[PDB]
Amino acid sequence: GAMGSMERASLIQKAKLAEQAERYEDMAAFMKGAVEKGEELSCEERNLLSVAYKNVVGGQRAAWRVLSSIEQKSNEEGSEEKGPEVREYREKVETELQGVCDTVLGLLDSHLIKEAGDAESRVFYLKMKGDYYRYLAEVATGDDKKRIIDSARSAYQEAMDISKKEMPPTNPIRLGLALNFSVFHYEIANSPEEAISLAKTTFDEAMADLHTLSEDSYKDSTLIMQLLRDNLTLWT
Amino acid sequence: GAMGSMERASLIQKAKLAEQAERYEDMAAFMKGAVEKGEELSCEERNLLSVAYKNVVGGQRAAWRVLSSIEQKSNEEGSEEKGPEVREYREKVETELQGVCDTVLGLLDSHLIKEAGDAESRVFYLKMKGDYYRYLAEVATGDDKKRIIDSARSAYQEAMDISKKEMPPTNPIRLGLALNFSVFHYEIANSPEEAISLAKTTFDEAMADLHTLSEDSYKDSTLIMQLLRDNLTLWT
Amino acid sequence: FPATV
Amino acid sequence: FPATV
Ligand SMILES: *CC(=O)NCC1CCN(C(=O)C2(Oc3ccc(Cl)cc3)CCCCC2)CC1
Ligand SMILES: *CC(=O)NCC1CCN(C(=O)C2(Oc3ccc(Cl)cc3)CCCCC2)CC1
Ligand SMILES: [Mg+2]
Ligand SMILES: [Mg+2]
Ligand SMILES: [Mg+2]
Ligand SMILES: [Mg+2]
Ligand SMILES: [Mg+2]
Ligand SMILES: [Mg+2]
Repeated sequence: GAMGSMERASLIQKAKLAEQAERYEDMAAFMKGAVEKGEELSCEERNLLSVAYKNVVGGQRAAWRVLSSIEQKSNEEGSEEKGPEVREYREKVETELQGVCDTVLGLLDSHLIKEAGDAESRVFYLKMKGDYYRYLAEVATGDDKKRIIDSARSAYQEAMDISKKEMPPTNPIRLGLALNFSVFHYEIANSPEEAISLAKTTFDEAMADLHTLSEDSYKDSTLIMQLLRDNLTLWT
Repeated sequence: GAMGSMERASLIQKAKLAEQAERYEDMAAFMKGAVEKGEELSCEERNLLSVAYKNVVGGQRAAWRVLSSIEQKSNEEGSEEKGPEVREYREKVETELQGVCDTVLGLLDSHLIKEAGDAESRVFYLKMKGDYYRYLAEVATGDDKKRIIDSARSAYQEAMDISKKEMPPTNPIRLGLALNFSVFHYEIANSPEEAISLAKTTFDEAMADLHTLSEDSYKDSTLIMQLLRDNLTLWT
Repeated sequence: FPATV
Repeated sequence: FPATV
């Protein structure tokens, strides 16, 4: 790997610089290098990893949606034939997106998840696993779509089970996991009722535990609670 | 080149899709492929080329400025030594920026400029030449900085001479050229008086010719005139 | 699109 | 930064 010659600490330093410069592809490449050093990641380092890839894949997903919409319009009655270019370019973006997802999943499988014993790290990585299978599901149309969806579901479910046993209902990782699994239910699994139930129960259980928190912890928990409320408002 | 097998028309189609998807690196690669087909570019196609590379280099310039500021801060009295990483990463971004500039300059030299006989095309390409030498100048610190600055100046000057002879004072290419050459004077050549004089004279000569224009031409000319005014306000 | 983190 | 086009 091109980052094999760079010190772990230098990769982490450069990932932080890349974030400040909004150079998310670089940030991701640095963090991939850091993971491949083989040591476990700290909380801060896990956040760098997630932020980098979230931003890279987020841009790819937005581009894919633009292109997919153009392609769908091209296949409506009365649309003039314009050749294979729209499909080709959507496929190009799609393939690059799938590559990024496969890269992230690969890091999780080799060997972040298996070495993660503390609840906070394990849930964090399993949420990522669910998320990147969800992004694969968004673009899947073939024989494997069901298995991809199930892979996302299974990862999210393992994370939910650990989070419920080991973390308070206000923990931001637990909250963000539930937010995302709820979106999985609504957008991927065709289960809007399950999505709405999960978001509501998560919100209400967090509300009940806010009294235990410091001002700073309260800030983080309430921010995610508002995202839950925002989705509920969208869906009801 | 990776685009050698793709039809010219398909490259142009995909550049337009890439623009809609805000995939400017792809857009630039498609347009580079289109230029390398060897045919002259239409006005629309010249615009695709310029937009693509403007956006790619614009992002690199913004990142470079973030990193350069961090680096400068690191070299102030009382700053803790943090190793070579900031310089290395700034150099990485810088090298990639220089590469993009060299790519654009290469397209202009082989063979867009020499085949451009109409004033509108020739001035457009010579403005680009000035612009990409200006971006090289922004990051230049060595033995060649003077020659890079002079290359920018020479390209801009040739474009100004043609534009003054061949185009009306409201022509958007003429206006944009003058805007950019004025910025060259202010930011690169340490000639703020020349910058201010050029912007003022360009603005006033355009104002005097607005009466000749249709509503649609008026819109474009006045937009750039406002940019001239904005710079003048910044500088005075 | 709904919110995720 | 000043305006360019
Ligand atoms: C190492 C660690 O504990 N990382 C998790 C924190 C959680 C809080 N946070 C955030 O940026 C916000 O919430 C989440 C981000 C990512 C996840 Cl997986 C869950 C929550 C972002 C949304 C608004 C609240 C704060 C920093 C990383
Ligand atoms: C082929 C051709 O004539 N291209 C030039 C036009 C000029 C107008 N324009 C613009 O997008 C705006 O102005 C310029 C853009 C690029 C240049 Cl080189 C000059 C002017 C953008 C700024 C506000 C007015 C319109 C389309 C391309
Ligand atoms: Mg070491
Ligand atoms: Mg495909
Ligand atoms: Mg349940
Ligand atoms: Mg052909
Ligand atoms: Mg250098
Ligand atoms: Mg003069």
